[PDB]
Amino acid sequence: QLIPPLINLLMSIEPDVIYAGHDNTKPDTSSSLLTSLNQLGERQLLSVVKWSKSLPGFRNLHIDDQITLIQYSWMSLMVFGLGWRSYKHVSGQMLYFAPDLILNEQRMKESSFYSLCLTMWQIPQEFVKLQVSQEEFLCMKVLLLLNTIPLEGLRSQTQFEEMRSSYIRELIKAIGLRQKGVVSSSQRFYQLTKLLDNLHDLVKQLHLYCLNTFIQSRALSVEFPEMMSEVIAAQLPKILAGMVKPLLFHK
Ligand SMILES: CC(=O)[C@H]1CC[C@H]2[C@@H]3CCC4=CC(=O)CC[C@]4(C)[C@H]3CC[C@]12C
Repeated sequence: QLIPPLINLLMSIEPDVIYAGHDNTKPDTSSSLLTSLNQLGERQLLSVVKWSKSLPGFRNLHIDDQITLIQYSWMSLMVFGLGWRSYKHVSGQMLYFAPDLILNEQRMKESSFYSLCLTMWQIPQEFVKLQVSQEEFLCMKVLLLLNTIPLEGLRSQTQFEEMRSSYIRELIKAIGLRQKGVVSSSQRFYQLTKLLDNLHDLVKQLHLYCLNTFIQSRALSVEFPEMMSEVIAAQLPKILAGMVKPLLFHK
Protein backbone atom coordinates (compact mmCIF):
# COMPACT_ATOMS: atom_id res chain seq x y z
CA GLN A 1 0.00 0.00 0.00
CA LEU A 2 2.28 2.76 1.27
CA ILE A 3 5.54 0.79 1.24
CA PRO A 4 7.09 1.09 -2.25
CA PRO A 5 7.39 -2.16 -4.30
CA LEU A 6 11.19 -2.05 -4.57
CA ILE A 7 11.52 -1.60 -0.81
CA ASN A 8 9.25 -4.56 -0.08
CA LEU A 9 11.38 -6.59 -2.51
CA LEU A 10 14.57 -5.57 -0.68
CA MET A 11 12.97 -6.57 2.62
CA SER A 12 12.09 -9.91 1.05
CA ILE A 13 15.58 -10.66 -0.25
CA GLU A 14 17.44 -9.65 2.92
CA PRO A 15 19.28 -12.80 4.03
CA ASP A 16 18.19 -14.76 7.13
CA VAL A 17 20.48 -14.09 10.13
CA ILE A 18 23.87 -15.78 9.87
CA TYR A 19 25.42 -17.65 12.81
CA ALA A 20 29.15 -17.56 13.43
CA GLY A 21 29.22 -21.14 14.70
CA HIS A 22 31.24 -19.77 17.63
CA ASP A 23 32.21 -21.93 20.64
CA ASN A 24 31.25 -19.73 23.61
CA THR A 25 31.77 -22.53 26.15
CA LYS A 26 35.53 -21.85 25.98
CA PRO A 27 37.49 -18.72 27.04
CA ASP A 28 37.70 -16.46 23.97
CA THR A 29 41.27 -15.45 23.13
CA SER A 30 42.04 -12.52 20.86
CA SER A 31 43.13 -14.82 18.03
CA SER A 32 40.24 -17.26 18.50
CA LEU A 33 37.85 -14.31 18.43
CA LEU A 34 39.28 -12.99 15.14
CA THR A 35 39.24 -16.48 13.68
CA SER A 36 35.57 -16.79 14.62
CA LEU A 37 34.81 -13.36 13.14
CA ASN A 38 36.53 -14.43 9.91
CA GLN A 39 34.42 -17.62 9.78
CA LEU A 40 31.34 -15.41 10.20
CA GLY A 41 32.71 -13.12 7.47
CA GLU A 42 33.10 -16.11 5.12
CA ARG A 43 29.47 -17.05 5.76
CA GLN A 44 28.30 -13.47 5.25
CA LEU A 45 30.29 -13.15 2.02
CA LEU A 46 28.35 -16.09 0.58
CA SER A 47 25.16 -14.43 1.80
CA VAL A 48 26.14 -11.14 0.13
CA VAL A 49 26.77 -12.75 -3.24
CA LYS A 50 23.46 -14.65 -3.06
CA TRP A 51 21.69 -11.42 -2.10
CA SER A 52 23.23 -9.60 -5.06
CA LYS A 53 21.88 -12.20 -7.51
CA SER A 54 18.36 -11.23 -6.41
CA LEU A 55 19.02 -7.47 -6.18
CA PRO A 56 17.09 -5.62 -8.89
CA GLY A 57 19.39 -4.45 -11.66
CA PHE A 58 22.61 -5.93 -10.34
CA ARG A 59 22.63 -9.12 -12.43
CA ASN A 60 22.35 -6.95 -15.50
CA LEU A 61 25.74 -5.30 -15.02
CA HIS A 62 28.66 -6.99 -16.72
CA ILE A 63 29.84 -9.98 -14.66
CA ASP A 64 33.26 -8.41 -14.16
CA ASP A 65 31.57 -5.32 -12.73
CA GLN A 66 29.39 -7.42 -10.42
CA ILE A 67 32.47 -9.18 -9.10
CA THR A 68 34.43 -5.91 -8.78
CA LEU A 69 31.61 -4.17 -6.86
CA ILE A 70 31.34 -7.04 -4.34
CA GLN A 71 35.12 -7.14 -3.86
CA TYR A 72 35.17 -3.37 -3.24
CA SER A 73 32.23 -3.26 -0.89
CA TRP A 74 32.04 -6.44 1.16
CA MET A 75 33.62 -4.84 4.26
CA SER A 76 31.34 -1.81 4.04
CA LEU A 77 28.23 -3.95 3.65
CA MET A 78 29.19 -6.21 6.52
CA VAL A 79 30.05 -3.45 9.00
CA PHE A 80 26.85 -1.61 7.98
CA GLY A 81 24.88 -4.81 8.65
CA LEU A 82 26.65 -5.16 11.99
CA GLY A 83 25.51 -1.62 12.75
CA TRP A 84 21.91 -2.43 11.93
CA ARG A 85 21.82 -5.65 14.00
CA SER A 86 23.48 -3.90 16.95
CA TYR A 87 20.95 -1.06 16.72
CA LYS A 88 17.93 -3.38 16.41
CA HIS A 89 18.80 -6.11 18.92
CA VAL A 90 20.82 -4.39 21.63
CA SER A 91 19.97 -0.71 21.19
CA GLY A 92 23.44 -0.11 19.80
CA GLN A 93 25.01 -0.87 23.15
CA MET A 94 26.89 -4.06 22.14
CA LEU A 95 28.24 -5.26 18.76
CA TYR A 96 25.84 -7.91 17.54
CA PHE A 97 28.05 -9.74 15.01
CA ALA A 98 25.76 -12.78 15.08
CA PRO A 99 23.27 -14.29 17.55
CA ASP A 100 26.08 -16.54 18.86
CA LEU A 101 28.71 -13.81 18.74
CA ILE A 102 27.72 -10.63 20.57
CA LEU A 103 30.57 -8.46 21.88
CA ASN A 104 30.55 -6.06 24.83
CA GLU A 105 33.43 -4.03 26.30
CA GLN A 106 34.47 -6.90 28.59
CA ARG A 107 35.18 -9.18 25.62
CA MET A 108 37.31 -6.64 23.77
CA LYS A 109 40.52 -7.11 25.73
CA GLU A 110 42.97 -6.48 22.89
CA SER A 111 43.59 -2.73 22.84
CA SER A 112 44.02 -2.59 19.03
CA PHE A 113 40.83 -4.59 18.41
CA TYR A 114 38.87 -2.60 21.02
CA SER A 115 39.94 0.54 19.26
CA LEU A 116 38.67 -0.93 15.99
CA CYS A 117 35.37 -1.85 17.64
CA LEU A 118 34.90 1.72 18.88
CA THR A 119 35.29 2.80 15.28
CA MET A 120 32.70 0.26 14.19
CA TRP A 121 30.46 1.37 17.07
CA GLN A 122 30.06 4.76 15.40
CA ILE A 123 27.53 3.31 12.99
CA PRO A 124 24.99 1.87 15.50
CA GLN A 125 25.40 5.15 17.39
CA GLU A 126 24.37 7.22 14.40
CA PHE A 127 21.56 4.74 13.73
CA VAL A 128 20.27 5.36 17.25
CA LYS A 129 20.71 9.13 16.99
CA LEU A 130 19.01 9.44 13.60
CA GLN A 131 16.47 6.66 14.28
CA VAL A 132 17.08 5.12 10.83
CA SER A 133 14.18 3.05 9.55
CA GLN A 134 14.28 -0.44 8.08
CA GLU A 135 13.18 1.09 4.74
CA GLU A 136 15.96 3.68 4.77
CA PHE A 137 18.58 1.13 5.83
CA LEU A 138 17.66 -1.23 2.97
CA CYS A 139 18.18 1.45 0.29
CA MET A 140 21.32 2.77 1.91
CA LYS A 141 22.83 -0.74 1.90
CA VAL A 142 22.37 -0.97 -1.87
CA LEU A 143 23.97 2.43 -2.32
CA LEU A 144 26.96 1.12 -0.38
CA LEU A 145 27.32 -1.77 -2.81
CA LEU A 146 27.46 0.86 -5.54
CA ASN A 147 29.66 3.35 -3.68
CA THR A 148 33.09 2.72 -5.21
CA ILE A 149 34.17 2.03 -8.79
CA PRO A 150 37.47 1.53 -10.66
CA LEU A 151 39.53 4.55 -11.68
CA GLU A 152 38.68 3.74 -15.30
CA GLY A 153 35.02 3.20 -14.47
CA LEU A 154 32.95 0.07 -15.03
CA ARG A 155 32.32 -1.79 -18.31
CA SER A 156 28.59 -1.25 -17.73
CA GLN A 157 28.99 2.34 -16.52
CA THR A 158 25.73 3.52 -18.10
CA GLN A 159 23.70 0.71 -16.55
CA PHE A 160 25.51 1.34 -13.27
CA GLU A 161 24.63 5.04 -13.26
CA GLU A 162 20.96 4.28 -13.91
CA MET A 163 20.94 1.66 -11.17
CA ARG A 164 22.52 4.00 -8.65
CA SER A 165 20.03 6.79 -9.52
CA SER A 166 17.09 4.40 -9.16
CA TYR A 167 18.21 3.49 -5.65
CA ILE A 168 18.89 7.10 -4.71
CA ARG A 169 15.31 7.78 -5.75
CA GLU A 170 14.17 4.82 -3.70
CA LEU A 171 15.99 6.12 -0.60
CA ILE A 172 14.08 9.39 -1.10
CA LYS A 173 10.79 7.46 -1.11
CA ALA A 174 11.85 5.62 2.05
CA ILE A 175 12.58 8.97 3.69
CA GLY A 176 9.20 10.25 2.51
CA LEU A 177 7.41 7.45 4.34
CA ARG A 178 8.07 9.29 7.61
CA GLN A 179 9.55 12.66 6.64
CA LYS A 180 6.57 14.80 5.69
CA GLY A 181 8.35 18.16 5.62
CA VAL A 182 9.85 19.07 2.24
CA VAL A 183 12.86 20.55 4.01
CA SER A 184 12.84 18.05 6.87
CA SER A 185 12.94 15.29 4.25
CA SER A 186 15.63 17.25 2.43
CA GLN A 187 17.69 17.64 5.59
CA ARG A 188 17.08 13.92 6.19
CA PHE A 189 18.44 13.05 2.77
CA TYR A 190 21.48 15.17 3.58
CA GLN A 191 22.07 13.40 6.89
CA LEU A 192 21.72 9.90 5.49
CA THR A 193 23.92 10.55 2.46
CA LYS A 194 26.50 12.28 4.65
CA LEU A 195 26.59 9.11 6.77
CA LEU A 196 27.32 7.03 3.65
CA ASP A 197 30.11 9.46 2.68
CA ASN A 198 31.61 9.14 6.15
CA LEU A 199 31.65 5.35 5.86
CA HIS A 200 34.57 5.59 3.41
CA ASP A 201 37.02 6.83 6.05
CA LEU A 202 35.60 4.43 8.63
CA VAL A 203 35.92 1.39 6.35
CA LYS A 204 39.50 2.34 5.49
CA GLN A 205 40.53 1.65 9.09
CA LEU A 206 38.80 -1.73 8.93
CA HIS A 207 40.56 -2.45 5.57
CA LEU A 208 43.96 -1.61 7.04
CA TYR A 209 43.43 -3.71 10.18
CA CYS A 210 42.23 -6.65 8.06
CA LEU A 211 45.13 -6.57 5.59
CA ASN A 212 47.63 -6.30 8.46
CA THR A 213 46.11 -9.25 10.33
CA PHE A 214 45.93 -11.20 7.06
CA ILE A 215 49.66 -10.66 6.42
CA GLN A 216 50.47 -11.64 10.03
CA SER A 217 47.86 -14.41 10.17
CA ARG A 218 50.34 -17.22 10.84
CA ALA A 219 52.07 -15.14 13.52
CA LEU A 220 48.80 -14.08 15.13
CA SER A 221 47.34 -17.57 14.86
CA VAL A 222 44.37 -16.09 12.97
CA GLU A 223 42.79 -18.23 10.24
CA PHE A 224 41.17 -16.65 7.16
CA PRO A 225 38.85 -18.87 5.07
CA GLU A 226 39.29 -19.24 1.29
CA MET A 227 36.65 -16.91 -0.15
CA MET A 228 37.58 -14.10 2.23
CA SER A 229 41.26 -14.64 1.55
CA GLU A 230 40.51 -14.30 -2.17
CA VAL A 231 38.69 -10.97 -1.96
CA ILE A 232 41.36 -9.56 0.36
CA ALA A 233 44.19 -10.57 -1.94
CA ALA A 234 42.33 -9.49 -5.08
CA GLN A 235 41.58 -5.92 -4.02
CA LEU A 236 42.54 -4.70 -0.53
CA PRO A 237 46.03 -3.46 -1.32
CA LYS A 238 44.67 -1.57 -4.37
CA ILE A 239 41.78 -0.10 -2.38
CA LEU A 240 44.06 0.97 0.49
CA ALA A 241 46.51 2.57 -1.91
CA GLY A 242 43.59 4.67 -3.16
CA MET A 243 43.62 3.25 -6.69
CA VAL A 244 39.81 3.32 -6.83
CA LYS A 245 37.20 6.05 -7.16
CA PRO A 246 35.07 6.49 -4.03
CA LEU A 247 31.70 8.00 -4.99
CA LEU A 248 30.66 10.85 -2.72
CA PHE A 249 27.28 12.56 -2.29
CA HIS A 250 28.84 15.70 -0.89
CA LYS A 251 31.81 17.58 -2.33
C1 LIG B 1 40.31 -10.48 11.33
C2 LIG B 1 40.22 -9.01 11.10
O1 LIG B 1 41.16 -8.40 10.64
C3 LIG B 1 38.92 -8.27 11.46
C4 LIG B 1 39.02 -6.70 11.44
C5 LIG B 1 37.64 -6.17 10.91
C6 LIG B 1 36.74 -7.43 10.98
C7 LIG B 1 35.43 -7.40 10.19
C8 LIG B 1 34.54 -6.24 10.70
C9 LIG B 1 33.15 -6.20 10.03
C10 LIG B 1 32.44 -7.55 10.09
C11 LIG B 1 31.17 -7.59 10.46
C12 LIG B 1 30.41 -8.82 10.44
O2 LIG B 1 29.22 -8.83 10.80
C13 LIG B 1 31.04 -10.10 9.89
C14 LIG B 1 32.55 -10.11 10.21
C15 LIG B 1 33.29 -8.83 9.72
C16 LIG B 1 33.44 -8.83 8.15
C17 LIG B 1 34.67 -8.75 10.46
C18 LIG B 1 35.57 -9.97 10.14
C19 LIG B 1 36.94 -9.91 10.87
C20 LIG B 1 37.69 -8.60 10.54
C21 LIG B 1 38.13 -8.53 9.03
